[PDB]
Amino acid sequence: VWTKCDSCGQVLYRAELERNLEVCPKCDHHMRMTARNRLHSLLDEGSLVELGSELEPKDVLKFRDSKKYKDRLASAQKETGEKDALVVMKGTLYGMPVVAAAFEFAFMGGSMGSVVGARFVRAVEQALEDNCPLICFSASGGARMQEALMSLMQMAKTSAALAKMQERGLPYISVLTDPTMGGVSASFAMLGDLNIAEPKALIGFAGPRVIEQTVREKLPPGFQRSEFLIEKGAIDMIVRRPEMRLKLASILAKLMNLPAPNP
Amino acid sequence: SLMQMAKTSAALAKMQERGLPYISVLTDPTMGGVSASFAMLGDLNIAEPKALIGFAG
Amino acid sequence: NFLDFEQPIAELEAKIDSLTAVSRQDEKLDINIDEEVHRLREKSVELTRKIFADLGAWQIAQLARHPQRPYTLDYVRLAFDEFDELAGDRAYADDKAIVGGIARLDGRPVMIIGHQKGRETKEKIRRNFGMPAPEGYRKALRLMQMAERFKMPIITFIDTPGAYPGVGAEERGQSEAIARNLREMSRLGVPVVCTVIGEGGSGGALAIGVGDKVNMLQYSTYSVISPEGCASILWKSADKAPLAAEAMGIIAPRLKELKLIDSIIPEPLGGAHRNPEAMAASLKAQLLADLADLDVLSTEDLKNRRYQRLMSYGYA
Amino acid sequence: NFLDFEQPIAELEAKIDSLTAVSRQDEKLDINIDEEVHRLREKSVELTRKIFADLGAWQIAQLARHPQRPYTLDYVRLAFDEFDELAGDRAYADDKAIVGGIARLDGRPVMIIGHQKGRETKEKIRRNFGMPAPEGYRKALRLMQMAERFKMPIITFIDTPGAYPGVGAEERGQSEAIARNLREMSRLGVPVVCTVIGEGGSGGALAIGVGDKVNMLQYSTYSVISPEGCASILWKSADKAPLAAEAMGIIAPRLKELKLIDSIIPEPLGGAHRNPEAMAASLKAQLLADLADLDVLSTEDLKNRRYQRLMSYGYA
Ligand SMILES: CC(=O)SCCNC(=O)CCNC(=O)[C@H](O)C(C)(C)COP(=O)(O)OP(=O)(O)OC[C@H]1O[C@@H](n2cnc3c(N)ncnc32)[C@H](O)[C@@H]1OP(=O)(O)O
Ligand SMILES: [Zn+2]
Repeated sequence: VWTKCDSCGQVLYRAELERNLEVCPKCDHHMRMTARNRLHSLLDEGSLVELGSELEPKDVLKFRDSKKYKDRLASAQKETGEKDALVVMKGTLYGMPVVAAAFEFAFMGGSMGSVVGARFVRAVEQALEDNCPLICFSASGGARMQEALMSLMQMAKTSAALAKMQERGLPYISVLTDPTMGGVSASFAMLGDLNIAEPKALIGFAGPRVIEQTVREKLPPGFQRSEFLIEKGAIDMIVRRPEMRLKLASILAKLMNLPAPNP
Repeated sequence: SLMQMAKTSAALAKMQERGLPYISVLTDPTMGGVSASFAMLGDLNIAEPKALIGFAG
Repeated sequence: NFLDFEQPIAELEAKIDSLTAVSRQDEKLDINIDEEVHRLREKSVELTRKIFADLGAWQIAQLARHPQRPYTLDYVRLAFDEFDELAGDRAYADDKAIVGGIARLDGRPVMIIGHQKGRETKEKIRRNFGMPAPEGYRKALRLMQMAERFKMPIITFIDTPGAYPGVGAEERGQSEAIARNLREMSRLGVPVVCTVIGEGGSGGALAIGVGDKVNMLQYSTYSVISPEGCASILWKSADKAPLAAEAMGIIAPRLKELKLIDSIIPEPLGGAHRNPEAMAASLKAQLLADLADLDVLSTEDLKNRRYQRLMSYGYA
Repeated sequence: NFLDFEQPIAELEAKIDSLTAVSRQDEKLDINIDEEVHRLREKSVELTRKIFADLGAWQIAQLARHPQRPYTLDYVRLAFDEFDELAGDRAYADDKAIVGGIARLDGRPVMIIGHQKGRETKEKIRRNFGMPAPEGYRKALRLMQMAERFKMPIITFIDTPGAYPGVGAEERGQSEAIARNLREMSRLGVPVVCTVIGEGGSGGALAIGVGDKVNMLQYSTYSVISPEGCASILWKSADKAPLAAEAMGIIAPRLKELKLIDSIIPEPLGGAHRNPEAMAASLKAQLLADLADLDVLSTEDLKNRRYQRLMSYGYA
């Protein structure tokens, strides 16, 4: 019950950190948060309804690099307790119906596979049939390499679903957590109406190592961080996690012309 | 004179939503409000060689 | 820092401040000091009233550049609530010269786009003295498209010398950015209300000023080019700016009779700098009236009216 | 410059050239030299037929990167006429890595967007080795929107290692450019025919490859990441690329059975580099066939079919 913040090397009491939403009360470092806990914190109490819980990894390519891909899937499912990275949970936000999605970065690095795209499309469909905003918390290392193009094409599918939502005129706020790189930053994470991002979140398309290899130089200080991106225009605003719920509620109320949420 | 930029741009929008092409040829010089109203607003922006094009002198 | 011709007003205000400090210092001479303060307060009101009775075009132009004046952020603070600022054009960078966001106007959510010159020298150099790079007009267009998507009215404040004439700003298509803003803004399916608080013109102000209703403060200028530039090109001198300002007709009442703007918002006595709260309240009332009589029109009828208004500009 | 495993073919071609020179030298022994040339040509044909009987995934990947191969400009020259090249995204710069334009396909006007690696080292460094900056994907989106405006079909060539992972390219929203291209391309009201000539992937290839009909040459690869990268991350080595290529399934027949691509265009013997004209003719025939059965569908039905096809990707 005594954890430590690696950024500052403190001895944060675990419950104190947990009730602050996994943010160090000393340096305000945003650490890992599980998808289910994040959705519970975001959405109201007692209104959560998970969606796309019937979808499971069904490896067909029979991939094997150094460990069996089925073994990797089973190990991740045992460690995280979730069938795949993305977790969708319909709910209500300050009395306003909403659909939210959250990545689980502990599941194979939060990579995007077929089930991730299928669950995202399920969330979009649920939002469309019952008109309500969509919120996504992207934490991914890219596209699932063990599924080859079956993961690459998930970019186009999610983008098309978002295009349908835009045609209908519904909001879609994309919260960019740490890290959000590869095929998730390039398909639907940076495709939202507002690209909110948490402080000091590593966001980009290609990882820093490949950029260093190609350029063979020193990257600019604070490269690909949220504070560096907002000056480059790729991020609409930066919002701290404890303030995320109220900020999102107010923004979605303003977009949807609903009365302001009660603080 | 300044309000003519908005007028020309609105007319070009009207003809664009119909689908009719509008090619803009830029000759020496194309500066000021013309460059910012309809000269740089055509579907094809064609410029003659060594033409002085911009917004400010 | 008041202007050259407002020195008497500054002296009276300075004397009032000195007397207030002296009154707070002592207690046995409060009555006489208070009487003098009341007498000097009446003097200041009458002096401001008589000076402003007849102001030339150059006087108004100097007022529009007063280095103490409510900017877009001040109006947002004093007339809007729950303002969330959106930054970034998604391509190159977010221009600090243009501040945009979504806020509530008496409960109704609105989109706010306007230039921000900055108060002190640090903010002035951070915001390029209110002169926006093309990545500012692209951000403005993005915000306007977002507002039009969510059936949201747009409110624009026009307070800027003009587009930045830099090498970097010119390489990134200043003209294309302005032209796209002008073309897209005539098709928005939501009402647009534009006011010209402060100084605007050069075409970098019209880039966010193609609206259903165009308003202008009493002491605000709106010209195709700064008086200094017009004098330099035509009069072959820079000191003949007042003649250029008089000839162009950059003052609000002059433009109103030309059917170029819809209404003029009266300012507090002594300009909007004396009582910014009153100026904000008057602007808010005018904005509410414009939205009230704009919502009756349908989207198609609103767009048709906007188009016809544009086609009526000029004598031909 | 043939590959490592095609050395016998290079030797045979050199021998053919030597025999031609010898024939040009003399006149009294032309018949026998010509007969020997024909015999060696038949030998080369049979050898090429037998070598290509069983090619592994790494062999196919090497073929797709042959430094002698028709690029987008070559296919345009050999299968399209009256090609006018449009350059510029209107914002930052025109990316040489993507070459776009409007041309005619058997009289019918089409829009052509595709990557251009470049022939020699000079063009390779001028075109960033076919790796496009975000201002290339923005140009592609602009051209696609233009084509959709004038009821024009779109043809896309996908031949690139991937998006450029540079500091400048990353600062200007590479991810945003790719995402906007993917989102807008699913709503186009005109048929889109995409082919994967050469090497494509990493998501910078899908940015112009969301089409109604997806085609791929026999010896072309299309993967989420280059085999080298997959090996480096998973196998913990760079020399184990062939195992990664085999496991991923980056070859055309492997992808076809997954319902990921629509058809495969057979290539001339010895790859598309031996006889580019035959490859261009086959590609043109395939494009015409794909357009013929796409024009029957209405715009709404075409868009519905495109949307349903996307939702069927993956096992979930
Ligand atoms: C081409 C693509 O879209 S996939 C290419 C890989 N991703 C990229 O190039 C973009 C970013 N590259 C990265 O290496 C990371 O995502 C970074 C830069 C954010 C670093 O984050 P890190 O804290 O180093 O996370 P890391 O990479 O270790 O991810 C954790 C786990 O997820 C795995 N993982 C992450 N992304 C992927 C992926 N796309 N496919 C398969 N496994 C993946 C890693 O192998 C790792 O597993 P392990 O710990 O059991 O060895
Ligand atoms: Zn800490």
